[PDB]
Amino acid sequence: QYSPNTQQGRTSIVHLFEWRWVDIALECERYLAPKGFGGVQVSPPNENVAIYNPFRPWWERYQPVSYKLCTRSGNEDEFRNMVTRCNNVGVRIYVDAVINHMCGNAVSAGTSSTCGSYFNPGSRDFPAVPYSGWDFNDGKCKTGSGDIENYNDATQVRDCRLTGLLDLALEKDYVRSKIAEYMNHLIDIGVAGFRLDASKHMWPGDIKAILDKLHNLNSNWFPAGSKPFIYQEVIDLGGEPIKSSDYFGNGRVTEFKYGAKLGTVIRKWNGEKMSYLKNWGEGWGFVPSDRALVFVDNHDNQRGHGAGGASILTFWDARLYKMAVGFMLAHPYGFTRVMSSYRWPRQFQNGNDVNDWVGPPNNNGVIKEVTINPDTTCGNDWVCEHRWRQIRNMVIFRNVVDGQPFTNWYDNGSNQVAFGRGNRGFIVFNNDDWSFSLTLQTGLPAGTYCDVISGDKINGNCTGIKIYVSDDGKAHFSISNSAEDPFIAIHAESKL
Ligand SMILES: C[C@H]1O[C@H](O[C@H]2[C@H](O)[C@@H](O)[C@@H](OC[C@H]3O[C@@H](O)[C@H](O)[C@@H](O)[C@@H]3O)O[C@@H]2CO)[C@H](O)[C@@H](O)[C@@H]1N[C@H]1C=C(CO)[C@@H](O)[C@H](O)[C@H]1O
Ligand SMILES: *[C@@H]1O[C@H](CO)[C@@H](O)[C@H](O)[C@H]1NC(C)=O
Ligand SMILES: [Ca+2]
Ligand SMILES: [Cl-]
Repeated sequence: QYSPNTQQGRTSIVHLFEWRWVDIALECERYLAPKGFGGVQVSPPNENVAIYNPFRPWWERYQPVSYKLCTRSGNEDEFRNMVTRCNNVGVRIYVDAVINHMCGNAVSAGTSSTCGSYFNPGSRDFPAVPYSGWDFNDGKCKTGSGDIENYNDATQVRDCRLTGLLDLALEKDYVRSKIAEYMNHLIDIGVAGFRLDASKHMWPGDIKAILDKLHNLNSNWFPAGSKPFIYQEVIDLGGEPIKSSDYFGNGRVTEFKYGAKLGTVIRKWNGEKMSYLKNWGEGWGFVPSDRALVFVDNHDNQRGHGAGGASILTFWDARLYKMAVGFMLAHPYGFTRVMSSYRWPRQFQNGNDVNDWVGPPNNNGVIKEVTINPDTTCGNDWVCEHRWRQIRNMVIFRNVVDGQPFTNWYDNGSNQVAFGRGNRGFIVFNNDDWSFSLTLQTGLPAGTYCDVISGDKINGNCTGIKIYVSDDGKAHFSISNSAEDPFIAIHAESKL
């Protein structure tokens, strides 16, 4: 459960948040595969509640109605088409599995679902699965409201409703079997793994029982005995009785402390400085690297919805965001996930975004297609951070330096640091309010290297900054605190 199952040499997955299956299929072939991306995390592919008030919010997708592969992203045929085309190009698909609950208990009964399925929350009836009152934890939860009221009580966190969402009785073999039936349908289709949504709200033992019911990956694309990659979303910033280490026996876990701390350091909040990143990793109290799924921001905290708070960096903070993603992709700790979002009209009031519910770009509720501009950026309000030169080139950087050790660290005791990955790559950062001009040991073989942040290596020439490494591995770096991107990265494959 701990191996990504990506093609050898591809080290990152990208979250194409709210994308349509047809657009992802095209993206696998025209961009992801050629640029070395390992895989894609897709939004929940199962039928969800169609919410009109507010108008089709992104979060309606986390309120399951059935396990039919029928959503605003497409139907089952389009989904299977996407998985097949992506796999044939070496790009894996990871499914966001919402298995802890069904929709909100206060949702009106009827057929306001993305596939017309009938459901009645009030009487606990979901005939399309089917589930009945016997399949929920209503009689097991002990809070007066029936919802989770206190995260200091590890029991109610698991047996009660997360903000009203009907909680499935995951201890019952019947329920475990319906969930496995759903996941095995996907595995046999060709998915390589899953993001287990709201894992903190499920007992580690119940999750394991479900995982034991899973098939090995489809033998038409994966070697015999391959097990699906599992990463569990468990928000553990300390201070709570539930620890992410309790879930190590099932697979990897999301390390939310990662983005939170990187954000405060790069923003230079309360005395924090980049020189402190010298021992970044377990040294900061993070989970073991081989159990970590890291990221700068996720679909939740980029809109102030999960954990991370005000320190989280997003595409809105473009300049600092590229630097944070750059550091993440160059550093050896964990398995990296790149975020890819859409723009929404943020409207802050008393420090809060009242439009944090806004769903993906659409026309009368129909999600807009991802259009590609002549300069390779996206239109129709899709941000496509994974297509930004600075981010795309660092995804390649991680591939090139994969396996290389963290070495040749340098820092000015403030916010100017640098380090290399074996003799395959080197990166320099300047986050101080003054210029950086120094000769450093890179550990790289002599030659002329193209800086992959400012430009590209276009066969024989660099479109941006060029770095010259001498015979002893030394090279001069000059970065003004006024540079568009205050950092430089060079690697074995950007050499001339
Ligand atoms: C939306 C997510 O809500 C829940 O997350 C909790 C988190 O578990 C809890 O610890 C706390 O963390 C914030 C932070 O606040 C500080 O004041 C404390 O000092 C820290 O110790 C504390 O960690 O609050 C958040 C927000 O309620 C769920 O646990 C998490 O699973 C939810 N995210 C996923 C689930 C659903 C439901 O299907 C989706 O809506 C969402 O898109 C998923 O990512
Ligand atoms: C680099 O570009 C110049 C023109 O700007 C050209 O003269 C030269 O041949 C190019 N180098 C290679 C290796 O193609
Ligand atoms: Ca639960
Ligand atoms: Cl996540």
